Amino acid sequence: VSSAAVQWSWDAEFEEVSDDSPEFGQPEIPVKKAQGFVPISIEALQDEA
Amino acid sequence: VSSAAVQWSWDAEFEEVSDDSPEFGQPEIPVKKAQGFVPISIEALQDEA
Repeated sequence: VSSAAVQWSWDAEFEEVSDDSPEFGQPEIPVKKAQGFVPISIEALQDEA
Repeated sequence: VSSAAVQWSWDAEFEEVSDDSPEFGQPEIPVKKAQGFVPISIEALQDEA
């Protein structure tokens, strides 16, 4: 959730106020994945060191 | 022995990975020979100090 402040004002006596309702925003963060593969022969596993 | 790292990827769902087996190299250093020679005469070997 993201928002801001309320905007005041220097007013006089007997004067209406200004509508100061703030606004919002929703930041969104999708999640992604990465990959990596290594195939190897049976002979290599039991021969190489 | 030398080689390089393995490549990764950002993949979507249900996507086959690609084989990423690194390649390898064999650095080799041969050994060489240097020589020198100087002849002297018998009279020279007897006279000079």
